[PDB]
Formats: sequence, structure tokens, C-alpha cells
Amino acid sequence: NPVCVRPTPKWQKGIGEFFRL
Amino acid sequence: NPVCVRPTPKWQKGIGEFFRLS
Amino acid sequence: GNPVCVRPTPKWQKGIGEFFRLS
Amino acid sequence: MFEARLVQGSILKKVLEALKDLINEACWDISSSGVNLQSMDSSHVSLVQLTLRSEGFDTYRCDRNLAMGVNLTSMSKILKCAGNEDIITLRAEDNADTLALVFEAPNQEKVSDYEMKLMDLDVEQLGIPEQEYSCVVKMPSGEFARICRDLSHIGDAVVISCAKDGVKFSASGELGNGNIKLSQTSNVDKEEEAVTIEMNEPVQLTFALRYLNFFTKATPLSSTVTLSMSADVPLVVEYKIADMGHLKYYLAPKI
Amino acid sequence: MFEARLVQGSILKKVLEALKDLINEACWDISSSGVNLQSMDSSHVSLVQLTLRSEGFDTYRCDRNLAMGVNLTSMSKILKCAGNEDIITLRAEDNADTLALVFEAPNQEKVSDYEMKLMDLDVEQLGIPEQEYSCVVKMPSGEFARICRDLSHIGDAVVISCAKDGVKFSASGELGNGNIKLSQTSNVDKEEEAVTIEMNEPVQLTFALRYLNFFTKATPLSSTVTLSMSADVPLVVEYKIADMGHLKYYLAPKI
Amino acid sequence: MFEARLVQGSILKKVLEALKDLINEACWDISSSGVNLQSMDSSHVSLVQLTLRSEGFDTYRCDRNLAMGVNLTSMSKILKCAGNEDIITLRAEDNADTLALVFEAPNQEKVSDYEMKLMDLDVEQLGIPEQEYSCVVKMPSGEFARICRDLSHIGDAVVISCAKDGVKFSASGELGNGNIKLSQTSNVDKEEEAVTIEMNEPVQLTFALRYLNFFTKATPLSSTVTLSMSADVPLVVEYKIADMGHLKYYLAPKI
Repeated sequence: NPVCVRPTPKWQKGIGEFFRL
Repeated sequence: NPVCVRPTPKWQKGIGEFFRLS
Repeated sequence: GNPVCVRPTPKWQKGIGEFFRLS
Repeated sequence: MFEARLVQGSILKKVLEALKDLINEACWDISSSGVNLQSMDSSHVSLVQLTLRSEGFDTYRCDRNLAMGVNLTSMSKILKCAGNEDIITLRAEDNADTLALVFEAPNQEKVSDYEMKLMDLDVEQLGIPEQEYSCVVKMPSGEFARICRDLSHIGDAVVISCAKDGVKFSASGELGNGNIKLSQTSNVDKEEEAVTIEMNEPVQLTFALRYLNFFTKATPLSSTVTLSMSADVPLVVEYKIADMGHLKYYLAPKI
Repeated sequence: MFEARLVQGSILKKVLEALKDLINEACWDISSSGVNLQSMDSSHVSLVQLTLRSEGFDTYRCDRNLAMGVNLTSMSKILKCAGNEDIITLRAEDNADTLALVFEAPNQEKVSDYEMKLMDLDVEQLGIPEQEYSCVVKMPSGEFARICRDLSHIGDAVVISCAKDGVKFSASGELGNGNIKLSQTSNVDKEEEAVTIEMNEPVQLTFALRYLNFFTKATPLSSTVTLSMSADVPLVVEYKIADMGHLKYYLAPKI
Repeated sequence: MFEARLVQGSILKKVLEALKDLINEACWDISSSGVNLQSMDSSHVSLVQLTLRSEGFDTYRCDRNLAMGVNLTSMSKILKCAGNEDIITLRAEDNADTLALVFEAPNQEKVSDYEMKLMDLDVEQLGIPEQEYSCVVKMPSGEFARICRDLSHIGDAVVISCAKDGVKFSASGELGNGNIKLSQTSNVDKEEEAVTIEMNEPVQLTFALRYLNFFTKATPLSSTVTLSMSADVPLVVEYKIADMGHLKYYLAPKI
């Protein structure tokens, strides 16, 4: 079976919200 | 040499015409 | 896994017509 | 409730891939004798009959007769998840709209459970007359797929001409002609290799190659196939499911 | 000059296969200890960090620290010409806005070499804290790759549950539901095949299958993968490279 | 009456695969000497010439010189109805509107005969200067095809430089620059593996990789291939169909 490429979920939060410069 | 998808010929009869529903 | 990027013809390409004559 | 465990799960998968192309929605008849599908194609042209008899399963339990409405694409999608060696078990409630599939690895390390929805559907049955065929060709499945695939390229329809000392497949179209001539030979040692013609009369029939090409999608169920023929009578393309049951395909010929 | 000569070219190929569909442009931080990359993906969702330690090359010479802005797509394109057994050298010139790649075959009679345009790029760098995670699953890479792929037919997110028993991958959608139960395999030596749960506490988090599925493009880099998790902390999906370093992706859960 | 029986039927499929893509149609000129075909590509750039000498057939009879107007796709389509393993007979009667091919298996159990409709072609010959060439390189066919593949990633055109020690393929464009260096080999083993160059004078010439990539579709016809160039003179890429003839493609360099 091949990847059925899904949408980015609406709840998805960016990595820059847990990691600081 | 892959399948070439032919269309259904103007003469094709349905299997309906050979068996009894139901 | 490399395919062939199939390319355009250079504007500079001359046809084999111009290098061989009709029999 | 119903529960069917099948060691060669592969078999369900092969079946669906064969099927999905022909029709999207089919109604599955579960009774204690086995699993049964019968449905026309979405065009209303050919007729497909699937029988998976209960003794083919390591475990079959059926209390009440059930009619699950299945969308074949979904069931295919869910099926693909199943590993090749995986053991598939089908389980379902009675009077309840859901189907459950369990997939067990051979290593015994992992186990997957999918709960597919069923659907509302009513399908007309046709009554298949059992009857007597002037010609019956038994040949390799592979070879049949190839022949159609190739005449596919020549023309719309194949004429299958059955005669005692072999069968001939032929087409005509813009490119030209083609006649493929397979000699009857009973000689060979493995018997899936054979061509065989239990004939009572010669027969020459013209079939749509659009549809034979849909049927040869069951090809990887069986190394052999059987064409039963008669003049003005639906061909029966039949793929034996390893002593569990059959996949059979019905298709009317010209006139 | 920077000159770095890796016997196992394939590593480099594999690495760029992994990131190419994730990051358009990246900064390759070369120093004497080795090569590190850190970048968010295009959509600023996941984060990728690469470490190939100098110890891990047959030859590694670094005159000075370097910050090479490379269009990954184009770097990938060049590595694709690279043969698998190929010995690959990466060479850089101090003045240059030019990355040279050199592929030599085991054939020893053909030698390819390319040059690519480096660009000036701004490096913003997220600090990633050292940590201890509630669960840390060690499974084989392929299995994970399959699991994410199959579930992606089922719905848009996966759920990963751990206890000490095993780990359950689940999803659900318009189609139906899936639960995939890996039971633990630590006791067997199982160097490749084994599943290990170093749980310090249970966890139950929800990840976007879309992004896990990009991450699984690293699969060919290593026979195993590791998922480190804890609530509301992002996931570390880690692929070792053999003694050389690792490729970790970071990805945030629901809420 | 023309009739030629070719044990290695595969030769005839291979030729077509190579040509269908470059040539829509072409006159196959038949003489007792053999089958010879010459034609320019649909876009009038390159010249392909094919030669199957009678000597090379297990049966050959031409009575009368006929020129057969053939749609290479249509002929490809039909040849794909023949097994690799199959023996292939071509029949054609005088002033035919049709050419007939026959395919016989390892068992002769299956016999296929097709009739491909011909066409009329207003095509007149081009005279081919016999020449001595500045440089003649000979090398694996695959290795050539690989080079013209890899460098097609790099840019529109390839630069072939010829020297006594080795020959060198280079390209460039938006991506960057690349060079492939093939040194000549001492060997002796193996001939297939070999590279060998014949330098009268050195060459440095430039050609489209669009067309080279088209030509290397002849690759399965021979495990080695043969480049013949001189400055300002049209290149000859040559594949030898063993013990029969050759397929030569001729291509214009830059200015």
C-alpha cells in the first residue's frame, strides 16, 4: 500500500512554539 | 504491451437479457 | 533512481539536411 | 453474529482487486454454507459470482443469515493494509452496520483491527441457469490474460473459435489482423500448463475485449481458467479458488 | 579548503532523499567536529537536525568553520547522478560560493565531478533542550514506515499509545477505524526485528500522518527508528547513521 | 515474395523500441542483400540508419525490391504480441498493402500471425558520406546511456572531448556544472567492460542531449556502442546488432 498524502490538520502547531532561538 | 481499454461495442447485450431477475 | 530529464533542442542545432545531400 | 478466520488472507485481497474495477457497491451474502457475492457490473453488462465455501476457512461460525452492504473500494483500501502472510478474520454483529477485520502476522509479533462501516444497498439477483456447453476450454490463466491484453491492441472484440485440435483468438482494427492459435495438448506434466477442450460441438464466438480485460484481473487467484461457450449464450469465465470456491464471470457474446 | 571523503556515498544520497521534499533550502554548518544541518520545513511545522561526526569520514579536513546555503533540490539532483558504491568527496574552497561534489567509482576508471552554486542564507537557530522522555519506542524502521502509510488511508491523524505491554497505533475516518498493536519484543536479541518500550510513564499523543510520512523517507538510512515522546512536547523521530550521526525530526502533537 | 525467418525474434522488437519514439514512419527497403532502413526524425534533426543483412537470417528470400511504408508505433504494438523467446517470420507479397509477421514459441504450441496495414510514403533517400573520423570511442552501451542520462540533469547539451588517455563528457546550466572522465582501459578482460579510443587528431565537440537520450534507446541491442566524430562533421552513434547489421544514428554538433 502507497501513502495517501493527507492534509495538515487544523490543530497543528508549529515547532517554533516549543522551541526558542 | 499493456491493456488498451476498448469501448463497449454498439452490439453488447446486457446479461439481463439472458437470465431471470431476481 | 535517476530518470532522463528530457531536454529542449538548442537554438543552435542544425538539421542533418545541411550536412548530407539527397540521393 | 458471524466469524470467519482465513489462513491465506491473500485470497481476500486478490478477490477485491479483481472486483473493484467492475463495481463499486456490492451486497455480501453470509450464510453457514459460506460467503457469496452476486452482482452485475456498473454498466449492467457482465455478471460476477463469487463463492467462498465455509470449509475453506479454519474457522467459520454463522448463526443467522446476514447481508452486509459493502463499498468495494473501501474494503480494498482496508485490505491492502493486510500483510501478505497475514491471517484475516472477518467478524460482524447481527442486524448491525459494521464489519470488522483482524490481521495477524506470521511472526505473531503484531495484530491489526479495522472496523469498516457497512452501507444501505439492495441489489437485484439474477438466476443463473445451470446448463450445457458446446465447448469448454481449460487453459493457463496467464496465457489468457496475455492474449486479451495483446488483442486489446488490435481491435475492440475478440472472436474465440473453438475446435477439436485447438482454440483460436482473433481481432481486426485500424492496425490490421491477428490470429493466435493455441494447439490442444494433453501431453504436459504439471496440468496447469495444459490446453484442454471438452467439446461436444464447434463454436465460434465474438466477445467484447473491454470486458474480458476486466475479468482477467482475477488472474492471480488461480494458475488456470476456464471458458465455457455456447452460441447466443453467456460465456462463463471461471477461476478456481484453490478448493475453497470459485470466481465466475458471465458475458454475453455477439447477437 | 574543506575536503570530506566518505566511502559510503549512499549515506549522502539517502540523506538528501530524506530532506528534499521537506526543505527547499538549507544551511550546511561545517566545522572540524563535522557537518550539522538544522532547519524547519517549508511550512514551519516540523524541524530537522542532521549530525555526521568527522570521526565518520575516511577523510575530513576543515580549515575553518563554514556556512553553506545550498538549494537542497539541486543538491539532491546532483547526488542522484551519484552511484551507490561511489566514494563521494565534498570539497569547498574558502572564497567560494561554490560546492564541489566528486564521485569516484569502485570501477576505478570513471570519475564524475560537479560544482554547484552556494547562496547566502540567514541562519536562525532554535535551541533544543536535552531531555528525558516519558516513553521511547524502539521499533524497526520499515514497520513504522508501513504503519504510517497504511493508516493514512484511514484518517488524517495517528494516535500513539504506550504502556510496557506494547504500543498501539490508531486512527479513524469517514471510512472506519484502525488499531495496530505491536507487542514488545525486547527479550529476544532481535537486533533488527525487536520492539522495545523504555517507558517511564504512559503516553497518548496525536500526530499528523502527513508529516510522519515525510519523515519516513529517511527509512533507508537505518534498519530502526525511535520515537521519543511526552505530552505537549514534540516528538523526536530518530534515525541513526552508522557511527556517523543521526537524523532526527521534531514534530508537535495535538493540544 | 519476401520471407525471412529470424530465430532471435527479440532483435526485431528491440529495434522498434528504439525507433517508435524518434520516427513516426519509414520505408523499409528490402533487397536480396537484406533489410535496410534509413530515415530522419519527425523534427528533421538526426538520421537513423538500420541494416539487417540477409546473411544474418535463418531463411531469406527476396525476389523483388520492395519498399514498405510502415508506422513504427503500429509495428511496435504488434511486435509486443511476440515473446522474447519467440522466432519471428516476416512475409510480404509483391505490391503488398500489408506485411505479415508470424511468431512461433519454444514449444510451437502457440502460433501467432498478424497482418499490419502498410502506407504510402513520399520519402527519398539521403546520401551518406563514407568518412575517416578524427576520433572513435568504444565503451559499454549502458555506460554511454548512463552518462547522457546523468548529464541531462545538468543541462541542454553535452561536450565530448577526446584525448589519447581518456574521453570526457561535460555539461552545464542553471543547476551548475559537471564533468565525467572516462580513462581508457588496459584490460584485457572484459571486452564488454573495455574502453578504447582511436585518435587521429583530438576532438572537442558539443551536441543536444535531447537526441543522444533518444539514441540510447538502442541500448539493449548491444552490450557496447561506438562514437565516431570529426570536427564540424555529424556524429555517428553505432550499435551493432550481432552478426547481422547495425543501427547507426547520425547527429549535428554545434556550429
